[PDB]
Amino acid sequence: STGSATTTPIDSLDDAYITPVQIGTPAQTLNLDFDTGSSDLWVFSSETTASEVDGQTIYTPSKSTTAKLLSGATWSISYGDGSSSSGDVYTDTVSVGGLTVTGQAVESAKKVSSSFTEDSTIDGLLGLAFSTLNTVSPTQQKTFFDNAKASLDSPVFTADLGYHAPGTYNFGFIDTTAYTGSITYTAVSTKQGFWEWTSTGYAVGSGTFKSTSIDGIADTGTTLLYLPATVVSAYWAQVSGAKSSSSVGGYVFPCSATLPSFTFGVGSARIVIPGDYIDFGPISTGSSSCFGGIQSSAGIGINIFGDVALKAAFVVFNGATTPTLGFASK
Repeated sequence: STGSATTTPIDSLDDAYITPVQIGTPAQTLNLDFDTGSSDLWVFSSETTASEVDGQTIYTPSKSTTAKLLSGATWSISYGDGSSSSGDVYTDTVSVGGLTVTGQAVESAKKVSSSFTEDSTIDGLLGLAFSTLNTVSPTQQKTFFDNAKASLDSPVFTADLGYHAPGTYNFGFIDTTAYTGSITYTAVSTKQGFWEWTSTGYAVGSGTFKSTSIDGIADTGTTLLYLPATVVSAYWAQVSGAKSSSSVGGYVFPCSATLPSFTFGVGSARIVIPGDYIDFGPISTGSSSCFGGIQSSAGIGINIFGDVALKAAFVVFNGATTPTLGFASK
């Protein structure tokens, strides 16, 4: 089997991407944030505290003939940005882009934090990291990908995120028309439950490539690119007037600037992030101070190849017995 679904930015800054997902019978379609940095499929639901719902589409298990309460199971998750959600669990049929899993754990939110309530465009998350991170207790549950894997033509999914445009998540096949040149594969460590890999270095604009190992995670659920302070300082030093602002919470730059590209290494290959991808616009409406798309990972504890990086590439998440990550230009 295979699946193929279009993923669409939620706003003009590509802050996140939503992908339609069919849950239950008859289908209830919810727009979920596919997140390669977590491992819970959770949804706004008929059980979500009413004051914490503001425009989202909800999953109503009582209207699904295939929903079954997973008795005794609860979940609770906290994300890197400080947001959180929790609730109980149903199993139900879940389909993505024509690919169907029966018996998928669908985690129903009783509570969500303010950032979720305030984002009316995101109806939940679909985690695509390793199932060892799943938060369901007392019986840990498998991700949609883990459950689908045996049925898939090939045990892979791919992320092809757009810059200010729709893109695609494919399951079970590699679309050889979706990228240019060749795909370069690189080793993955699952030791922390993430798609964790080591970049071979970086360049700023037309500068020379610096060979240096940068361990980090491929995380479609994080907006920006978070790298070591040394790397980030080297980048922003090439932008006149750029500075780190503790009041704003990261590097800002004059909106009149032209940003240089940023290149990262994948083995001997190079992925180039155009300067425009690194512009996250005015810090507040009407401001001439703009927020940078490359920020320091210092104090996160991990480097994160978020959407800013991933959208510059066609990315293969290979879930074979020995997992790997592939990157191609596009």
